[PDB]
Amino acid sequence: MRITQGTFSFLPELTDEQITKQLEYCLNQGWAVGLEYTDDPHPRNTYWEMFGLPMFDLRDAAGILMEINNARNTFPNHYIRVTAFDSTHTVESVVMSFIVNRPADEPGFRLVRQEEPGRTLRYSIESYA
Amino acid sequence: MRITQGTFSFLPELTDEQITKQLEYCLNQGWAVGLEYTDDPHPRNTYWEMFGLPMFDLRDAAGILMEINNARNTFPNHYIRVTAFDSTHTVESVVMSFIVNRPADEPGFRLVRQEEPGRTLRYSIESYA
Amino acid sequence: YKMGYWDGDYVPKDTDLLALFRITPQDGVDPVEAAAAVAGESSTATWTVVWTDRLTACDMYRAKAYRVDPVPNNPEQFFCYVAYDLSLFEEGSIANLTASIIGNVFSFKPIKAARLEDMRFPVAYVKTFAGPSTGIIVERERLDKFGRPLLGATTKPKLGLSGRNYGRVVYEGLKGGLDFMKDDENINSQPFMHWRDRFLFVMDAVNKASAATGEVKGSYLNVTAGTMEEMYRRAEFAKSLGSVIIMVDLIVGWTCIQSMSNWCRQNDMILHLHRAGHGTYTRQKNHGVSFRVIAKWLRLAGVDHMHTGTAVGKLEGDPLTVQGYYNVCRDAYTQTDLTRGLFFDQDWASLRKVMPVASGGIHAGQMHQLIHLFGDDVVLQFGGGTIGHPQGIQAGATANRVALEAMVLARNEGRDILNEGPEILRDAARWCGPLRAALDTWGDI
Amino acid sequence: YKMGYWDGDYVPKDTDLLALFRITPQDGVDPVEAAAAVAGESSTATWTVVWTDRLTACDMYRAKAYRVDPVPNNPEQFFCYVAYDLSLFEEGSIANLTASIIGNVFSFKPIKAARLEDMRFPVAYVKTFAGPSTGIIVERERLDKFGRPLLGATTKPKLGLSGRNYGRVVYEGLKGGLDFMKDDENINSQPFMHWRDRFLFVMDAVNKASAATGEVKGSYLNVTAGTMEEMYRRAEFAKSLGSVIIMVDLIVGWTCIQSMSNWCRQNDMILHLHRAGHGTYTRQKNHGVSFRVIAKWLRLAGVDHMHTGTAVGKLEGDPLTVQGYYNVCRDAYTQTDLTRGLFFDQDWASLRKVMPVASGGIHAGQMHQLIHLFGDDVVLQFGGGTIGHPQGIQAGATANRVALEAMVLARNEGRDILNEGPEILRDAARWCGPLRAALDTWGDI
Amino acid sequence: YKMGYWDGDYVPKDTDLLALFRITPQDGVDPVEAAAAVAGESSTATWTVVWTDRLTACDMYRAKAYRVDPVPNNPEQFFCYVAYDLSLFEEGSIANLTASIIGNVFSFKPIKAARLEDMRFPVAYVKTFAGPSTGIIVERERLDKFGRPLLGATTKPKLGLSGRNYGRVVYEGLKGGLDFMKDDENINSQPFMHWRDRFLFVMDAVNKASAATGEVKGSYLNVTAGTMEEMYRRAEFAKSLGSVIIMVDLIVGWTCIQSMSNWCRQNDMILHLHRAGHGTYTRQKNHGVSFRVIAKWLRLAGVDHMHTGTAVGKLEGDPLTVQGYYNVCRDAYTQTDLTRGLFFDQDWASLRKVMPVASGGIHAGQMHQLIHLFGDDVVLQFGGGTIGHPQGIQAGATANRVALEAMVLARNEGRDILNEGPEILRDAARWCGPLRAALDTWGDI
Amino acid sequence: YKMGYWDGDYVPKDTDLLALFRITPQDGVDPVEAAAAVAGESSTATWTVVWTDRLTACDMYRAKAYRVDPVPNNPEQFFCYVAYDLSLFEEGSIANLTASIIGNVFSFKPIKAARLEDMRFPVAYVKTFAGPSTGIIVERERLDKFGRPLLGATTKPKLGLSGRNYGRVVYEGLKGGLDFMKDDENINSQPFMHWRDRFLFVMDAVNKASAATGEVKGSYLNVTAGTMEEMYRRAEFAKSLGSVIIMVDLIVGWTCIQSMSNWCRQNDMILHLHRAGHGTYTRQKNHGVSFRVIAKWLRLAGVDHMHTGTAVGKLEGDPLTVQGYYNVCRDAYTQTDLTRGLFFDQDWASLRKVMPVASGGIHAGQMHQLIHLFGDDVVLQFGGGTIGHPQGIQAGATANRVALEAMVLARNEGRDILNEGPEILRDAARWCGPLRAALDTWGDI
Repeated sequence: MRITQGTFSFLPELTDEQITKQLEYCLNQGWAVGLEYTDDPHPRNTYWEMFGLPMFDLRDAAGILMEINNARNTFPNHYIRVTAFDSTHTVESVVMSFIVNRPADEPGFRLVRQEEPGRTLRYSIESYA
Repeated sequence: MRITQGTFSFLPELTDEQITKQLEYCLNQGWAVGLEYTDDPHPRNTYWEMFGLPMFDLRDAAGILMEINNARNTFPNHYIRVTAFDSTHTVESVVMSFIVNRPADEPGFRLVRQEEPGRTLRYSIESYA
Repeated sequence: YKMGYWDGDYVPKDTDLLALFRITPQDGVDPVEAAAAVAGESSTATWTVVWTDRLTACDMYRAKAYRVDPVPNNPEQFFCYVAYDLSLFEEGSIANLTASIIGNVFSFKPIKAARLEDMRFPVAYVKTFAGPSTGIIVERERLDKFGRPLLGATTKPKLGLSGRNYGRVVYEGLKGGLDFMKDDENINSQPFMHWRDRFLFVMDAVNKASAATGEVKGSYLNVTAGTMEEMYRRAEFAKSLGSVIIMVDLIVGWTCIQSMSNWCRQNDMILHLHRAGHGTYTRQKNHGVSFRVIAKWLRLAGVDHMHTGTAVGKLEGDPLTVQGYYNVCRDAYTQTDLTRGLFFDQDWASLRKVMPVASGGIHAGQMHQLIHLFGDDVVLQFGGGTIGHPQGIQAGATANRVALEAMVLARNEGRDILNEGPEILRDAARWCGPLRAALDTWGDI
Repeated sequence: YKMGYWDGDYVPKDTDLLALFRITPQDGVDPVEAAAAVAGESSTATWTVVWTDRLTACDMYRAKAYRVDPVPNNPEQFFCYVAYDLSLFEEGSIANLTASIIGNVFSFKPIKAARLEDMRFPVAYVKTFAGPSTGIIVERERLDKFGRPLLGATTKPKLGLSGRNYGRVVYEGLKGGLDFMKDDENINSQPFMHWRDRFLFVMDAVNKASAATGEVKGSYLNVTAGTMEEMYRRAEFAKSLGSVIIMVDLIVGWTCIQSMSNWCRQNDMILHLHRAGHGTYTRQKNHGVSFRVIAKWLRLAGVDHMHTGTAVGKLEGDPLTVQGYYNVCRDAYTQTDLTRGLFFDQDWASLRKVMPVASGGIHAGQMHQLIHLFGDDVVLQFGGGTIGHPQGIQAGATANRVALEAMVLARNEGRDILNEGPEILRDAARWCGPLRAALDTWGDI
Repeated sequence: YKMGYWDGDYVPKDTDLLALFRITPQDGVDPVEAAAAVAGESSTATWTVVWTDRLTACDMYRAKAYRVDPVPNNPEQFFCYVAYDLSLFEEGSIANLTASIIGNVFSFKPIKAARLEDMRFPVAYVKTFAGPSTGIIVERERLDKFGRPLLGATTKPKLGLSGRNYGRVVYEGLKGGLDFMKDDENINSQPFMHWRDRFLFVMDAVNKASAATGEVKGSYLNVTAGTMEEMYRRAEFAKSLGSVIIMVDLIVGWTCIQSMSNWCRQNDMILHLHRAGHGTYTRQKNHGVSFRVIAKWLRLAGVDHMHTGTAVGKLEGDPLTVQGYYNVCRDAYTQTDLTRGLFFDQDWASLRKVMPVASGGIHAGQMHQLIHLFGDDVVLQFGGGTIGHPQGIQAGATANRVALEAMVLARNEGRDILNEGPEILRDAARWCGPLRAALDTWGDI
Repeated sequence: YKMGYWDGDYVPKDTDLLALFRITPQDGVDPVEAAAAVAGESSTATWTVVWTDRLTACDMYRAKAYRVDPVPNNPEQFFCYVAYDLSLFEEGSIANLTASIIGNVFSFKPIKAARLEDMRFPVAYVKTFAGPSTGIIVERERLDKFGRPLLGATTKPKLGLSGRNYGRVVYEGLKGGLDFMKDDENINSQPFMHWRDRFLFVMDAVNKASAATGEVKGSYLNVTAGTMEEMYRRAEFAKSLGSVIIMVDLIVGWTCIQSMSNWCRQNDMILHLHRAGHGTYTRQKNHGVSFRVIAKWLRLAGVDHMHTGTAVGKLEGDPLTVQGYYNVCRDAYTQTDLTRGLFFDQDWASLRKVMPVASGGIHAGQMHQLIHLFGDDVVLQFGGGTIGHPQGIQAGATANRVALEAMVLARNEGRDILNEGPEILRDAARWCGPLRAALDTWGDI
């Protein structure tokens, strides 16, 4: 039970020191960094809620890290993530999770099985919230 | 209200003495025995959670029985079952339930009835948990 | 005839079809010539000589009769073995198979009676058929039911009930422990209850049952109809409603069954075959075709469930002979067994196994016998014993279910199923009210 | 059983199905109870009592056994008449018909042997079937062949020839006077000659023959296959090539035949039925189903040609009994005739008549007998007698044709076909070289 | 030949196809004439002169051979560059491309050996192909997996398991961190486990895995079959079950792949290509076709995943050369690089990028090497290393996953992936039991 | 590897697949282990041990390597025989066949080079393929051309002509005696002449030719395209115009060919296969796949014409080896012949025979050699020799035709085709102006 919906999510929670290092990596590559959050971590629930506009030309990883902690405070019981956009084709290059909801209520989302004709099933993965 | 998802499930709960007898039967036939558990006893929820690897060449039914009780302790509020695999075509030969969730909350799973065109219904059987 | 249709020392090739007849020639006719005549009345032969076949040459394209043995305890009757070359049969066509083999040998007067006892299919030939559309192993995995025969009953009310009430009969039975419910013996879609309505209600019942027991349930929705168009029409509706199984009547024909089998595979359906009408030729041991052969054909055709026999438990047939039938259905490689009527070794080239269905006047009381004679892979079809149970169908179901459950547990422990059977059943009945009542009504026999 | 399945003084309604069995009960079993058991083992019955049928009420939805008579010259065997209510059968479905009637009566042990001798179909029921897809009258009008039996042979070479050579055999036969040519007994499409190629060549032959004789010609292109999809595929190709007739093997099944019949009607095709394999149940007069019944069913199904029998001319069956079969095919209203095995009066409610096909060891020499026994509406299928003719197939054809032509003319003049037959044939043979040679080879028998 | 197939100072047009061969002429044959012969044995040429081409004029419709250079460290072998005019090729047809270029040059005796090393496709030509049906960028967005190579394993049990057990193998792997699971190397639908059943179970596993991890999961359902009809039939079923990815075997053919690619685009599917069998011609560096070319064609065809190579990590090929292959797959504009075997600059005119797949004897231990050699856009296909993990498949998965996760984090921090690799892995293994065990078993090599 | 993939005294079963490789292991690698590694790199194997296969058990589902013999006159190279169980292959699927057998053995580094020399297909397996869609016998019967090799040329103009002029080239050739005309080597439908227009004109030519010669004529309309949809689209148009033959390029893929073969059978078309591109792997006798194997596969696939080789007449291959290829195409039962490279006895279970096509630098002068080496069943494809004839194509056609006609007559008379060849040709040329000119230009070589 743990949402593995992100790079580094198979490792222990990143420390602000590690996060800053990553933030630097992105900024060094010239990537716009954004913060997002949601209570519904559905596999492929693209379009999480934006926590402020992407820190485009913010030449200070520390500045971003600030907003991160700020977000964790405003939304403790929420999943929060950093996303890096490449301003050349506009695509995501890195995405890792920071704050995760209280012991991820039930990462074993309820798997709905609608019985279709034959032995086929029409599934519906849904968070318990 | 009682999940009849297993051989012998129409009889009273097996005693460790009875279980050992069955375990012997399997081992005598040279079948790999495995233990599984889940909280979602959906009719045809294949792929229950494995409680340790299958006791392949464990020439002692007692050893398996041990792991069983061990499992019941770790997962009391769960359904647990013994499965026997025939290492010749790899198929299940026997499967009986041991520990059942607290008075099976509601074996009368909620039957969902999606109203399809005509008088046809698209059902969805779902446990209350 | 005879001139070139008999070869005493002909060694059958591994790529040959072998048919073993029970020829009963007329008083004054040579059995050998008869055997040769058999070979002639089902191939490139005729009563007189023809010049057009000069080009043909035939030879290989001729059925060569070889073995001709006397019948034990019955003269005037003889076992004739004929060999047919592989190239004489159309691939994956039972209709052509039957056609070529049978020919007009059964109507040839010089033979008073003739019966087809067994056949051998070369692996090369067996491989031209897809075999069962599901098979035992796969079926069990769709059902999550392992190490125990399956339970089934029949919606007895038949013509005189409406869909609502009919579906109820199904719900009660399945919930009570039955794994399957069968549409009454002869109800396809008569002027009273339309098949669609019945399907809707039955499927509602099956679903309602699944949600009350927590296991996969089903009902052999009879799809048998007058034309392939109707049959497919009903198969498709059955499929749409989500039925795991379907039912077809043998009378429909070899070609229809093959089409239905193909359909089921491509639609993930279990094909239950109801052998209604077979008795017309599978009854008299002197003329006709032995059911074991019919069983082989049906397996090649692709049937998933096949009524094989009760064997001693009820008026049907001899235990061993019935086991021969059961073997034809479940063997990976059928070994010759003259006691069980198996005359040839049949390699099934990995074709999926067929689920036998034991039907007839049976009840919980015989459990121990059945379990011993058939084992786990068999569908125990209880009729009157379940439906006619004093405390309703659901009760009858629970009775048979428990009787089965216990008998298996006991059997697994090693207990002598046979001798201890009655006791084991009594022990179960002791705490199982419905079983008690079941035994009190339909006890020993 | 018996409790409510037998009514001694029950008068059958004009809207009832009547089945007449030849029950041979076990030594020590009451024939009456047996009759009642028959009624029970093919409907809303069982060995024990069931409560669910309380709602059902059944009564009308029960087969009521009435007549039970002793069999002449053979005790221990009895004629049992059962009545089934019209509402018990699905409309236009032979598969359901057979299912309901036969049930499991033939496998019920208390009966040593059982045979279905005849049946009665109420006009109300007969009307649910379309009947033959063409019929005698219509067929003759498509053929421009009136007042004479039709001529047919078989492409004897079989497996051992190529399409080119096979088609030739057809061309020779048809041109020589044959009205039809039949694909060899068991060649569907084996690994040597593909059905398509054969169809192309055969149709080329048929056409070539038509242009050389100036009359409509045809060849029963066998369309029999393993699945309905192949069968329709071959039917469609046959149709595309312009064939007036098609052929199907009985073994295919009642449901396949019904579909093929429907197809033929909607595609203007004549459906020739080859009764291969029937002997398995239509041979022994004590168990099985009498061909006359099979013939009735086939007519309801919609077959256009039906192999009925040679009758005395060759080893097949009894003349009168064969005439019973012929009657089932050509009667507008079949009248009861115990000598010809006809137990019930059958009104065919205007269903088109079926063309009988006389097949077996026959030849020109028997002409006079055949013409006398069958008349004009019959297809005389000559095999070896035509193909094996000393001067080739075309010669054999001309022989049989002339033998027929003359025999008809003579018969029309009033001459005693029977007695004068040999002379009439000699008179014809005198100027007909091929006939002369035909008689010299296959003379009297 | 030669007379008009060689032009020493011919300047290739931007609208020309360029093929670079490695001609090894026979001892005594002029390399120049050989080059010219190449141009002739794949176009409007012949060994002798023809008058009909007078009308043709050809000229532009001729392959003009230009460059002919000596091969470094190996005489008797020469690099021949040929130019083909754009109008000689059919639009969007790899089959025609291959046909025209290869011609019969590889079977022309005067050449002992010949190998196609590289090609150049004009933007005008590249634009006639749709390219990949998904591409890296789009794929990642469907997966929500960014900035890290993808994880994949193989359902190793293969023939000897049932659908239930097979699907389990898939569930364990995916849940343990694998992003993808592959159908075993050669199982399409053999006589034991039917593809449908397997698809049902596998998809059940994939779904079950997604709900336990909270991320998009998938399994390369092998859709490879004998005919396009089966292939599409399996593709459609895969689609119906909701699979995000499909798998096809190279052996199927260029034309089949193009059809499948088109299908995937219009059905939103990722097309995984398994390069089984390529070695027959992509192994010997003196005869055949270099995989980089095969890779270019495959990209034009529209494949989404392509097995490119392990590169040093295992017995497959040279690191740089493998990077050449990887470049062909991921470059927006491939720049000439003689060290990586890239002889021409290839503008991919905005065609979506293909995901390389690193397969072979690899394991967590090599992580640092792989990450360094390939980077983020690659699917790390671990076989035995994952499945054969001491604590089961799920454990092996977690091992590789962690090994990957950590290695990326570290690499991002700037740490020398190469040198520090072992340490980084040890640091991770320290808290990751499964990784520890993974390294203990499959350590350094 | 090796642990269970090698069995020195394993006797292959008649229901086993046999693959004979020419393994060239690395200097320092045991040939035995190599053979075992081959068996492992194409089945249920891996480099390390896996626990999941414990359930699998495999054994039978493993390729067992048995024979390992030294190669005559060449050490470091060894013949390895591997046996694969029948149940490992999908029915009627060459794609799966190739996949399973080849696996990744050709890319396994421990082997420097590896080549597939021959294979054995059990009758049981051969029977799962339909084989050729027409075959020699049937083809000749559609053509009315017997006892003589067939004549064919190529529309040489290629890209540089319009449909009108192109069709003319076809008319001239066919009228002059050619039995067939081939679309130029690489013209599918390039930006200049649309395939439809070409088909219209070519078919006009073919028809015009038929009416001028009085015999069946045809042109291998190339139907090769980028996707199956186009291919079928062109096949259908070709069919609609009434073409007796079609042409497909090998490069299309095994699966496309199988679909096309199936199509042709069901549409009565002859499928001509152009082996373009095979040289990439069928050239080097040390790595790749021998054409004889490719030929076996193609026969199983259902091809009707197959380019086999000129054999000595031109630069292609060794006479005997070429005869091996020819045997694979025309044998009813291929007998082992080490001189012709035939390592296994192959029973073709009645699959129709394939027509070989001799192509290359040939001309009338070699007639006697060809007739002697190949016989009647072969299509003599003359290119430049016909088109480049001094007096036009029609003349070239007549030349080759006469050269053929005479050579056959002479050969039939018994005359030594070889030695007397030149004379016989001179005798014919004497009265045949065009032949005279043909010999003067392309004489002895």
